Order: sequence, then C-alpha cells, then structure tokens
Amino acid sequence: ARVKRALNAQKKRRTVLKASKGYRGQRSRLYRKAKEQQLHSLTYAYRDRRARKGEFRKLWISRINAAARANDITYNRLIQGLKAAGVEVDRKNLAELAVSDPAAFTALVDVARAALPEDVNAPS
Amino acid sequence: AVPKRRMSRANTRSRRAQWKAEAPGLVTVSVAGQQRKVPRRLLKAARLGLVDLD
Amino acid sequence: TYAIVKTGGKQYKVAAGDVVKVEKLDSEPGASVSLPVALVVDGANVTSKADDLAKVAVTAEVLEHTKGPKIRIHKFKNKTGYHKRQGHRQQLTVLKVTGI
Amino acid sequence: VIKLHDLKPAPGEKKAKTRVGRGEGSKGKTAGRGTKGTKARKNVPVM
Amino acid sequence: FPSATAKARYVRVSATKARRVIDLVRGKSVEEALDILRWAPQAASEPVAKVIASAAANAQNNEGLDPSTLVVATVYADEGPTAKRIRPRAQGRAFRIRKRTSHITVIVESRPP
RNA sequence: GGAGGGGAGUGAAAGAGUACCUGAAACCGUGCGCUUACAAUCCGUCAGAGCCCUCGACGUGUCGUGGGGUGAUGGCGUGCCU
Repeated sequence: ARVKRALNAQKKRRTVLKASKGYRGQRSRLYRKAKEQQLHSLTYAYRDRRARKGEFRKLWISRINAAARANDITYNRLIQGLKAAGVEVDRKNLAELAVSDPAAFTALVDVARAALPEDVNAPS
Repeated sequence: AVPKRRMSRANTRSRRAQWKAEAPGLVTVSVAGQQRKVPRRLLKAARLGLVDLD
Repeated sequence: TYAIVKTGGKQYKVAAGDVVKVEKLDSEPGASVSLPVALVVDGANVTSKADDLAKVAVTAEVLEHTKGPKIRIHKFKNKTGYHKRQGHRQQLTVLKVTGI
Repeated sequence: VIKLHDLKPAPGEKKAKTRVGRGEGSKGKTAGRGTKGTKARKNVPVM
Repeated sequence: FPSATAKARYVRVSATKARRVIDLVRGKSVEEALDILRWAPQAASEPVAKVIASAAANAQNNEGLDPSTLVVATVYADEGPTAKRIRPRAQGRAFRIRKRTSHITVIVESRPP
C-alpha cells in the first residue's frame, strides 16, 4: 500500500499557520518560519505568565507607596505596621483602596501608625 | 557585488512605488467644431491641423 | 458598602450583586456558600480588627462551574531536540454575592 | 455465537513495532546510534 | 449602481507595466480616462484604452446606460501565463527569459452628475 | 484590426467554453477597517489607551461571566539545524 503524505502534513501545517495570524512578513505566510516563530512565542508566553505576577505586584507596590507618602508614611513602615496590626489585606486590594477609596486607605494608614512601635530604630 | 540578503516585502514595495508615470495635462481645443482634449504643448499644431485626432 | 473576601488563596473586593470568578468550590450551581472576610468598608468607618472580621461573613450563590482560557505550553530548548507540548484549562466557579 | 469479528489475540500477544527515525518524540535523528563512529554507520564484527 | 464590465485576457504586456498606466485612470470618468490614455506616452495605454472603451460600449449597448454618466469604478491587471525562453550567454551558460502576459478587468458604472 | 470580452442562446451546471473535473500553497493584484513620516525593532510575548465590528441586558447610551480586528505606549526578549 503506497501512502500519500498530503492529508497528514496539511493538518499540522494548517494548525500552525492559523496560530500565526497577525505576524509580520514571512512569519505569517510560510509554515517553516511560522513554526520557528511559534516556538519562540510559546516560550515567551510561558515565561511571561510567570513574570506577570511579579509585574503586577510591582505596580501595586508603586501605587501603595505613592498613596502612603501622600499620608506622610513610607511603604515599608506602612507594611510593617499593617502586619503588626494583624490586617490581612493584600497589595492588590491595598492598591485598589488607594485608587478608589482614599478615605479607607487613610484609615488603614492610621491603624498602621498606631500599631507601629514608638522607636522603630530601637533594638526591639 | 551581489545582494547578501533577500529583500523584505516592505522595502521592495517602498522602493518599487517610485516607478510610476505622471498624467499629462490636457487643455480643450475646437477642431472641425467638436471640442476635444489635447496637451498644451500641441495646442498650436492642433489649431493648424497637424495632429491626428481619432 | 463592600468587603474583601478570601476564597481559594486569593482575595476579592465585592459588593452586593457582584459576580466574580473564583477557584473551584465543591458546591452545586444554585447553592449558597459563606466566605470569610479580610476587610469591611461600610460607608466611612472601616472594620479591620480580626475579631470583628470573624463575626461577619459574606454569603454568595454559586452561578455555574466554568473553565478558564485554554493555555498552550510548548517547552523548547535549541540545539537539543527537546520539545514538550502540554495544554491546560483551569476549573472555576462563578459566584454572585447576595449580601454582606 | 462466535463470529469472525469476535476473534482477538490474547492479552500481551501482540506488540507494536518500534519505528525509528520518525521525529524527536520517539527515536529521532539517530535511531539510537549516538553520534558518529564505526558503529553509527554499519557494524562491528563479533570476532 | 448599475454597471458593465469588460475583460482583456492574455494581453501580451507584463502586469506591472499595465498597472503603471492603470494607476492614471482610477475613479475618473470614462471620457477623461480615454483622453489621458490617448495622450499617455506608454505602450500599455492602447490595450487599457481598448478595454475601457469596450466596457463603455457594453454599458451603453447591453444595459442601455447613458455614456455621459459613466465612471471607471474598478480596474486592475492580473498576471497571465508566462512563457519561458533562453538567452545564450558568455562562456556557455544559458539564462532564462520570461514572456509575461496579463488580464485586465474594467468595471464602469453610472453615477449621477 | 485581431486576440479578447459583453449581451443572447445550449446545457442539470459555462463557480463545465475544446487555456475545459476538482482547483491547495508559494507568488501577484483590487476594495474596505485599524495603524504608521522624532523614530534604533531575532519583529514575538505580557500589560495596554484609542478606534472599528459583533452577541446579550436595560433606553435613547451604558454595562457584561461577553467575543473578535488593529494596535499608540511600557516590561521582557541573542533565529532554526548540525
């Protein structure tokens, strides 16, 4: 039985070419170049899914730092005071409060300042 | 010297778009009554019946 | 008024009538569940003490169990010949918050 | 009643033939021979 | 809009050379396009003018449209079959020569003044 | 001028016209949408404004467990094989 290769190959070629819509130049037209770019794209996506959590945490920390310095307190002392006070709001919702409900953020800053020690540089 | 690399489509098209023709300007003229368009460079010749109008 | 509820290792800011995607819970659609709270913001005063947060809970109704976006994984290392294709679809539940 | 389509081999009777040089999934680009040398091309006599 | 079409196929000009001339008469009235092609100093203007005139005649005759209201709506040139020749060169090598043709499609349509 | 085409006919079909079954890809056009002329780009990926299209709900535009196209802008990122 002589077997022609067309159907089996066309299947995966169509899959790869469809996945490469929107690419520039050869990378969206030719199957080989599109396949190379697909390897790179999936590697990039895998790496970026891991890095995205850190990126968003960095953005939240930036916003919380801005809103805390607006209340005359630094981010690190505010985090220490919030941990001491036992409140368990994470940085995502802390930034959400900072942007959407400034009064709530000010109240949390007040409780964090209350929970802080009297001399932060003491050998405690 | 020989081309080291194959041109991308963008560069080829951007250079190729410069190979074009300009439209000659046309002015009206009355030959044997009927109005028709003619280049200004040939206005006098048309008025003298020296240019073939189809 | 709104609260910050904890479920599945994560926290979400929800108000009454909010619809939020959440990690899978072992509850049938149309049922109701109660969730712990990490902060309550009612009007102006903010509830932050642990005991007061323990005295309150947020009740929500399970709308459906859905699936996350399809994720395609293709691990690759050049000059090696190593490839590893893998897919994943996370399971999720959709909760509508009934009240706080 | 046993028909012609009820006949099956015994469990473990048949084993799939392994086809080498058919991509990096199973045994690719080398068919299990390693890199170059005498043994990567023909063979070595027993004696 | 009512319209009529005409096609010249296997015209023995390359598609790019025809496009150079076609790019002069797009969206223009049939009479002004015919004048432009009459005075264009390119060899490809004769086939294109013939296609446009044929389309205008089709519009006037078969659909009974007013010639004064005709406009060159759509016009393009495609590639036809290309024949392969050989030009002998220095030191015994032979090169390939391509004899390209083109198909020209024109669509005129009636538009209000 | 022909070539070729448009009507008209034949045909079940002319998206069967003696360049003729089916008619893929590379390659070449035309039209529409988004974008692009202060900008150093393995050309993707992750966030993402704006614009356009579409499915639901309530009014007249405004959200949603929405979906698609394009993407200014920011982060990361040294092609495949041997």
